[PDB]
Amino acid sequence: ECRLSVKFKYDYNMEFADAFHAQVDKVELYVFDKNGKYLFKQAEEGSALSTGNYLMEVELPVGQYQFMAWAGARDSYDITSLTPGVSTLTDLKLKLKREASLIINKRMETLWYGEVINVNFDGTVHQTETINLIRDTKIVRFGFQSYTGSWTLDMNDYDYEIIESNGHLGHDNSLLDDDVLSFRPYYMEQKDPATAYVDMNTMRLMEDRKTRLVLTEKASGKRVFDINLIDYLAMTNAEGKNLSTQEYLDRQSNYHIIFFLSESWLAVQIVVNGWVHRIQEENQ
Repeated sequence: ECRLSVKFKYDYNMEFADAFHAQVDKVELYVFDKNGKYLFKQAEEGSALSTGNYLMEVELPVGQYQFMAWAGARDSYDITSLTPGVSTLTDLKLKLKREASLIINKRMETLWYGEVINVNFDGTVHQTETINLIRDTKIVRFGFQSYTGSWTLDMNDYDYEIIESNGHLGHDNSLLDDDVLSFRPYYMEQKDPATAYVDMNTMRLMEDRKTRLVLTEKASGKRVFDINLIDYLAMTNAEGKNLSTQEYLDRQSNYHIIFFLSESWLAVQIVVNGWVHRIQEENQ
């Protein structure tokens, strides 16, 4: 007669505060048993989640379970379909959809990973479990300007890519083996050459990856800029906070980076969300 409820939170962000009700409009809870065998999933989405008091009511027999979730997953992603009593956690995988070209140029609906929890429900009390959500999709606005302003960098001369094989996530949120994808702008603006920017997005930024930002000249097809974005972000100060690289990468999901370049396409300095950082030539 007692009921088991699930609370979802999204406080693992740079505001260190829960933004679930404000940002997450779909949760899908996966339930596995004592043995790690899949039992079912349960999806809810829409206005219910926005109240500030959303709880998911989960009908479950007395017993021990593991829960995890994916939140926000809609048309951009294929999540494997599991068979009750047959499949286990390691069967659950999420893959960003791509065509043969391996180019992604759409803005994906924001994706959150719900960490795995052990749940022991004996039916004697009303109980609420909490799912903790980690943002996996990362939005970046890039600007490119002359450091001395002695030449005008024109942003429509080039193509822009973020290159990584981060499009296949396991049940533990780890990057599975996958093809390397080319993430390219979903929006570009050069109204004021000083205003000018491209908006891009990618999947998880990992401290142990070497995710690349690559610019290619339309005219020649020559690559003019090729940097390790993870490394450029690691060199920074996590926006003044006391964070490990991975924690900053997980917590922050909007990155507005201006590159101030030499005439020879060397980054002299970058500005990441307002923070100025000199790039040491040896680490360019």
